[PDB]
Amino acid sequence: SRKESYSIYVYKVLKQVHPDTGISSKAMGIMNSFVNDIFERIAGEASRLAHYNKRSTITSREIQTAVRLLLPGELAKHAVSEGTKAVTKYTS
Amino acid sequence: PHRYRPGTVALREIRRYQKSTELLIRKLPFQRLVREIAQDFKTDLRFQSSAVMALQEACEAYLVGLFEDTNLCAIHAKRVTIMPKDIQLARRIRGERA
Amino acid sequence: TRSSRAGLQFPVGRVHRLLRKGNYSERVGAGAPVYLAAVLEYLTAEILELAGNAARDNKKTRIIPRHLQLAIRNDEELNKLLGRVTIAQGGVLPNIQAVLLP
Amino acid sequence: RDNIQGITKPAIRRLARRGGVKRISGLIYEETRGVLKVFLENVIRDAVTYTEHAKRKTVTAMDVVYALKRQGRTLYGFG
Amino acid sequence: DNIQGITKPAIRRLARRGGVKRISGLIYEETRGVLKVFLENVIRDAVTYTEHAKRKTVTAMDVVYALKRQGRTLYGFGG
Amino acid sequence: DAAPGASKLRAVLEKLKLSRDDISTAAGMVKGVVDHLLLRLKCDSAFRGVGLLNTYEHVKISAPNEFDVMFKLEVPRIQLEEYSNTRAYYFVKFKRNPKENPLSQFLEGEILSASKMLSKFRKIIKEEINDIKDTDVIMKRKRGGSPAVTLLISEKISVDITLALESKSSWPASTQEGLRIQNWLSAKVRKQLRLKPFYLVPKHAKEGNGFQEETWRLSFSHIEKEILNNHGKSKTCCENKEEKCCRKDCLKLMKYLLEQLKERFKDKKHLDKFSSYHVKTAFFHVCTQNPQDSQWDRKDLGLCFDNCVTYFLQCLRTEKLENYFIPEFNLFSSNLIDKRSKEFLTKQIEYERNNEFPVFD
Repeated sequence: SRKESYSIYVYKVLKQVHPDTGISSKAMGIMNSFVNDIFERIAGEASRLAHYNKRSTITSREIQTAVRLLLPGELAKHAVSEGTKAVTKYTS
Repeated sequence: PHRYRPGTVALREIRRYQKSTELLIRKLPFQRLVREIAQDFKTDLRFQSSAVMALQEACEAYLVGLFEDTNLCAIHAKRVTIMPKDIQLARRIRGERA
Repeated sequence: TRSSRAGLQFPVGRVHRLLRKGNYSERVGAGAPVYLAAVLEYLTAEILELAGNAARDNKKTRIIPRHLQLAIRNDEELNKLLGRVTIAQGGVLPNIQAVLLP
Repeated sequence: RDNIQGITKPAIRRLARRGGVKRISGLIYEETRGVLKVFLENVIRDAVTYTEHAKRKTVTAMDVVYALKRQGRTLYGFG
Repeated sequence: DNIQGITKPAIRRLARRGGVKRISGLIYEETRGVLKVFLENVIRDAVTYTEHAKRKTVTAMDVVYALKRQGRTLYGFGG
Repeated sequence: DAAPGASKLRAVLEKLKLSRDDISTAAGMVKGVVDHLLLRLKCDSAFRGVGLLNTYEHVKISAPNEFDVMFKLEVPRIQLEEYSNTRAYYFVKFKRNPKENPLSQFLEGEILSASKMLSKFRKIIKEEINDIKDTDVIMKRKRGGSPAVTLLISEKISVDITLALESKSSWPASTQEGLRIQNWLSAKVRKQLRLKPFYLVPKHAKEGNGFQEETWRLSFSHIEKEILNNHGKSKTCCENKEEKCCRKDCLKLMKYLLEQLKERFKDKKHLDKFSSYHVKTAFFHVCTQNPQDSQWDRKDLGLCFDNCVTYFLQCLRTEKLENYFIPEFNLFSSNLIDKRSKEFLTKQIEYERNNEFPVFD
C-alpha cells in the first residue's frame, strides 16, 4: 500500500532553510505528526468558524482568521503576512 | 574518605539527566505494568511495541513536568525537600484530585 | 502544479484532497489550501530554523528530537503554542533553580 | 500484582533529577507510583476502548496516540 | 484609570468568595495585572471573531467561542 | 628564470620577527583600554550583550603598532535581504524575535540602521574614553568612508575599533559553493567550519552614487585564522620538524611585500584601494592550486613565493579575485579599485619581481 506523509516536503523546507543539515527519521515522524496536528487544528477551527457563520465553503479568509485565533500573537502576524503574500502570488 | 557534600552529586545528576534524553524507567517492568492493567481491562490483548514505547514517553514526560511543578511547590514553601503534599497540591491545581 | 503556481513547497493538491476527504465542509474554496500550505510552510520553516540553529549550537549536523524539544521550549511564543504538546525523545530544558546553587 | 512495584526507587530519583529536584522524601516513591498507576489506568482505558472499537485483538501505536489526543497530552513521533 | 477601577475591596470580595482569610497589600496590583492579561487574551480572540463576521458589534456568542477555544467553557449565552 | 633565495626569504622572515618584537607593551596598553571600556559597556543597559570576539588580528604585519580590534555582538536570527544583486552587501532584518532584544528597539523600520549603530557606538566611545585616567585615548577623525572609530592610545597605538554583528544562523545561499578546503584540508573540516558562526560588518554601497546605504557585508576573519593554525594537508604542519612548510612563511612574505609597497608609494589617493585580505584570499587560491605539503616545502620557499606573486599578478591582470568563501564575489572590481591603480600595482609587483626583489634587504 501507500502512506501519506510530509517527509519530502519537510526535507525541501529544510534544504530551503538549512541546506546541509540532516534530520533523523524520528524527528521526521515528529514533524509529520506535527504537520498533521496543525493541519487538523486549523481545518477544524475553519470548519467551526464557517459553521458559526453557517457557510458551507471554507475560504482563505476563514483560514486567516483561524490562524489569528489559534496561533499566538507575533508569530500569527508573521504567518498571516506570509499566507497573504502567497495567496496574492497564487492569484497572479 | 572522599565524601562530597549532600547536594553536589545531586547537582551533577540534575545536569546529567537534564542533558540526557533516554528512557529512565526500565522497559520490561513498564511493559509488565501495561500488560497487567490491560489484562485487567480486556483479556489477551497483544501489544504493538511502539505503543509501549509511546506510553513510556508520555509517562516519563508527564512525571518530569509533574516533578518540575513539585519542585516549584517545595521551593515556594521556603523548603528544598519535596514531600507528597507538594504532589497532591500540584495535581489538585492541575485538576486531577481537586 | 499549484505549489509551483503559488511558489510554495507544500502540496496544495494534497491539502485540497484532505479537505475534501476530512469533511470539514462540503465546499472548499480555492485560496484556502493555498493559504493553509503557506501557513504550514512558514511554521515548518521557523521551527526547522530554530532546530537547526540549536543543532549548530550543539554542533550536531543531524536534527534529532532533542533539538526540536529545545527549539520549541526555548521560544516562549512557541512554548505558548505547544505547552500541552509532548515531543517524544525530547528531554527537557536545562533549568536549575537559583535556590539550589551555592 | 507487584508489576506496579517494578517502578523502582532510583528510577523515580532519576525522574526527579531530570525534574530538577534536589532532595527527595521517603514517601515520594509510593505517591509517584500511585499517580503513575492512575495516569496509566486512564490512558489504557481509552486505548482498550479504541481497540475494542476497531474489532481487533492487537493494540497498536495509533490507538495509543489517539488516546493521548483525547487526553490532551498530545504526543508526536508515532504517527 | 480603569485598572484602578478594579478596586481593592472588589478584589477582597472576590477572595472572600474564594475563601481567602488574609490578604497582603501587594496582592491587589498583581491581581490587576493578571486580570488585565486574561482580558487581553479573551478580548483579543473575541474581537478576532468579530472582525471575521465583518461586524463592529461584539456579540456574546463570539465571547463564548473565544472562551471555548481557550478552554474555559461558559454555558448559557449561545453556541 | 629563478626563484627568490630561500636564505633571503628566511632573512625577510627574521626581519618580520624583528618587526613583531614590539608586542609586549602595545598588547598591555590595548588590554588595559579594552578592559576599562568593557567594564564601562557593562554600565550601559542598552548594550548588555556586547563582547570581544577572540581573534590579536595583525592585518598590518609590516607595522604591528596599529591595531584593528573587533568587537562581537550576539544577535537574534536575521532574515537577510541582498542589496542590488551586489552578491556581498546584505540588509539586516531581524526576522522574528519574541524576546524583544534592545537592538531591535534601536532599529529603524525593518532594516537595521548601520549608520545609527556606528553613530551611537562612536557616541558611547567618545563619552567613555574621556573617563580613562593616565592613558591618553583621543577620538581621531572618522573620515575615509570606512569603519574608522580610530582611537590612539597615547603613543602611535592607533586602534580602529569596529563592532561586528555575529549571527550564529546558517550561512547565506551565496556562500554555498565557497569554502573550497575539500581537496585542501577535507570536506569534513569544510562542514565543521560551516557549522561555525558568520559575521556582519557595514559598508555602504560605494557604487558611484550610493551614499550611507544600510548594507552589511560578511566577514570571515576567524575561519581564516583557524586555517592559519591548521594549514597543511598533513595535520602536523609546522608542528613537527619534518613538515616545516612555507605557507605561513610565503603568506607573511606576500603581505609584507604588499604593505611595504603601500608604505613606500603612499602618495595620497591610491592606497585606500588595496588590503592584505586580498593577498590572503589569493594565497588561499594558491593553496587550492598547490594543495600538497610537498608543494609547500622549505626547498619550495622561493618557488611558492614566486607562485603567489604570479597568481596575485594574475588576479591583478585578469581582474578576477573571487572570494574563497563566496565564488560569486570579485574583490578586484573596477569601481572599488581604479584601473590605473590596478596597472600601478601590477607594474610595481612586476618591477620588484623582475629584479630579484631588492626590497628584501
